[PDB]
Amino acid sequence: GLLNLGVKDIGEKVIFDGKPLNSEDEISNSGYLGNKLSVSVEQVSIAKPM
Amino acid sequence: SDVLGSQLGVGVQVANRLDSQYDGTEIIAYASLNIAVLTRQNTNRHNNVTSIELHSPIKSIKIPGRSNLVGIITENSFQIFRIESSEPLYFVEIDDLQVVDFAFNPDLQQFAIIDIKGNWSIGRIPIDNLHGTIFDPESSWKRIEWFSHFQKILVFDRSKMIEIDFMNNWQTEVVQASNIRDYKRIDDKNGILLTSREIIIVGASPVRRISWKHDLDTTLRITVQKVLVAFVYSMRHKRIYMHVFSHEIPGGTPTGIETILTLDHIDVVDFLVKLRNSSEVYYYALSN
Amino acid sequence: AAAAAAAAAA
Amino acid sequence: AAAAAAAAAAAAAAAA
Amino acid sequence: EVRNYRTRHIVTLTDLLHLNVSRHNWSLAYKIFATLIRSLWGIGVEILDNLSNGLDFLQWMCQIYSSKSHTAKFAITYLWSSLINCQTENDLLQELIDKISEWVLAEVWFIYASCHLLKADTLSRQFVNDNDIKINQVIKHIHYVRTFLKICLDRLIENQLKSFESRL
Repeated sequence: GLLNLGVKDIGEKVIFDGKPLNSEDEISNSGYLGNKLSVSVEQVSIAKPM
Repeated sequence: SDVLGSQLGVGVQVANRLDSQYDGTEIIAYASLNIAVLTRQNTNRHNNVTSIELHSPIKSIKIPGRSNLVGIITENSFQIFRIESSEPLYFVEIDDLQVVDFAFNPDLQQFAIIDIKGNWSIGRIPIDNLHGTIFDPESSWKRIEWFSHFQKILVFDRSKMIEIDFMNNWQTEVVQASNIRDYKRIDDKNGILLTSREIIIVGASPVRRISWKHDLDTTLRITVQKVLVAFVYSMRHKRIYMHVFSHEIPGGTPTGIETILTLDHIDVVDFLVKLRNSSEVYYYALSN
Repeated sequence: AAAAAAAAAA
Repeated sequence: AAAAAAAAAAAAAAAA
Repeated sequence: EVRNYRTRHIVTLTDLLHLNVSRHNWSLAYKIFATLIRSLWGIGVEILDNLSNGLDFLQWMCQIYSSKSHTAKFAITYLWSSLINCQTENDLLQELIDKISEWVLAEVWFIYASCHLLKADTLSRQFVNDNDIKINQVIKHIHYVRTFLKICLDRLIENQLKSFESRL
């Protein structure tokens, strides 16, 4: 059907909260886009009006 | 010969029951509420690979066979685990509050359960139903074993030993002064080892018996080698003794730190495992 | 004798 | 247990 | 401590019920179970199938209670009884199966896939017979086979389906 295709189109939204990487010596800590609490939707379906 | 201790398994509990896998590589120790599995093949191997949480203290574990399943007995329910890639396959719940010992039929179809009430429960593994129950013993049945022919079954209880037909009814019984903690039937046949302070070898069906004294306290457990040539018994007085078939010439005697509650022998008479009061298991390699 | 007595009681 | 026993006895009596 | 008459009676009744299951007591189960009504019910489900006097209804009621909320123990059983029992209109059952799967997303999907397969086998032999027609049923059977193939995907089974199509 249509909805499954529709959810895929707007499939992922990512919000990043800044935090120190806390790794060893590397410039990646300064660049920390960070860790991505990736979110997605793989399937949506109306069950019934029962 | 002699036995050399290869490994120690720190269960951290006392180990009431232990089994070895079959070319066995894992040993299973039953403690209190859990069954620990250790891979002996990996000599540092300090900790157990897997743990199965059955219930309260564990009286007995038995592996079928081929070696796919494991049956654990303690409280009211008996747990059957699938060790094949373990997880609980099924559970058998009986009225009796506890089970002292377990035995598997040779065609792996039946489980025999030694109940505290004294009754013997026969369970059909496939239905997980109780086909039949033999009651004789007043009190708790402590131990059991199967006749070499597999036709008969022998059990010991508090103060008596009884022989049962597979068909049903009790063939015979022996009365003793004390409690009977453990028993074994010789694989060859014609010999029954009984575990009291004394160890008595009873001739099946003759009057004559042999009595051996090498235990100071109660003999908690006994097992015959598969070969039948010799057997071992364990005692409260921390000793594991190996004896010759029938009339028990002492082959060798290990002294452990504490009481030796349980024991098992590998299917090819290579290794011996004992469970101890010291909350550990000891693994021995038998040497030619 | 004992069996007969039981029947009477019933 | 006692109660159970009593019940059993009663049942037996009834049967008789 | 224990109740005077009531606790002891319940324990004894349960013990008697266990004895009845050990030995079939169609009559004992009927009266013992009734006395016992005063979770669990597998023995009750078992007695209806073991001793008949049409054992499908009780399981459905048990499955219906405690729905709101691995997977559910009451249920995965009820589904199996259905297909075996069929072995009334099936389509309906297939519909129900889908409904359950929708609500809850051992997977039920596998069971659903198996159920269609049974219908295909019936379709396969009816189609093979002359009493002689070229499109209709053959096309329907092909569609059913493709549908069955999709569900399993998301060796023995596949082989069987193929044999079936060829015969048709």
